[PDB]
This record gives sequence, C-alpha cells and structure tokens, in this order.
Amino acid sequence: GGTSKLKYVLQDARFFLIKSNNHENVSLAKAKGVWSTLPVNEKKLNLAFRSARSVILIFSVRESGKFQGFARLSSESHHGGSPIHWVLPAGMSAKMLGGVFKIDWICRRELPFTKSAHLTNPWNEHKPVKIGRDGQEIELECGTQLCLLFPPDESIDLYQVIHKMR
Repeated sequence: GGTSKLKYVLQDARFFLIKSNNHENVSLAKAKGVWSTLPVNEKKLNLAFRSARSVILIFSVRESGKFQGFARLSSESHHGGSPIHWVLPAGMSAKMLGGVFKIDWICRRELPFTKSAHLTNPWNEHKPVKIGRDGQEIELECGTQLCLLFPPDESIDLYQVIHKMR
C-alpha cells in the first residue's frame, strides 16, 4: 500500500550505509535535501547513480545506536554550486567533503539498531547491518528489509518521491 510504493522505489536498488560523525549534518541534510561524503565514497556513489535504477542512502549517526532515516540519491555530486557549510569533525577539511549530491528523503524517522538485530549484511563479512564504515554497500535483500523496517513517515508523500523518478 504505502509498502507497495516503497517497494517500487527500492526495486533493484543499490544500498549504501551513510555515517555522520555528528547529528547536525544529518539535520542539515534533512532540511535541504543534500549530502556530501568523503572522496572514495563520492566516486562510488556517482558511479552507482549512473548505473543503478535507484541508489538508497541509509543514514546512521556515529555512536548514536540508531539509523536516522533513508533517502534516494537524486543527482551526481555537483561542485562549485551554492555551498553547504557542513559541521566538520575534528581533522576534516571542507575540501575533503567537496561535491554536493541532491537527495530525496523517503523516511526521516528513526530506527533503533535493536529493531534491525536480525539483519546481517553478507557483503560486509556477514556482520550485523548496523556495523559498517561510511559508504559500506548493503546486499540487496538485507538493504530492502532494513528500509522496510522503518516506521512510515507521514510527512513524506511517497507518491511524490515516485513522481520525481520522472
């Protein structure tokens, strides 16, 4: 129903864990529909955006014990546009995060790691899906089920994110 529309968005997607060292940038991403990541992940995501039906980013603040939501990647990274002043972690320069992706939030509700305890990611040595570095790719079925575990977000029109797929 709502689950059917979501299943359509997730069909044949590639799934990536996104980690943030702070809460602030995830809130900023929720506010403005943008994300930046470090250089290896930026190339990985640009390549996936071009080749995959959908690219899904599942956000988790480092040490928060939760995921904070997930979103569909809606562009490759754009440089030299209107800049985003991210909250940089100690030792991270603004240039390390260069390149801004547009993203379309699907769910901005939290999912505690306890609710994902039955899911392991075979593409990360079969570790619980809550374990992974920034950018860790999640196997299709594991990633699909992780997204379907999140509560419905009644402020996100899932008809609208689908329309945006053109």
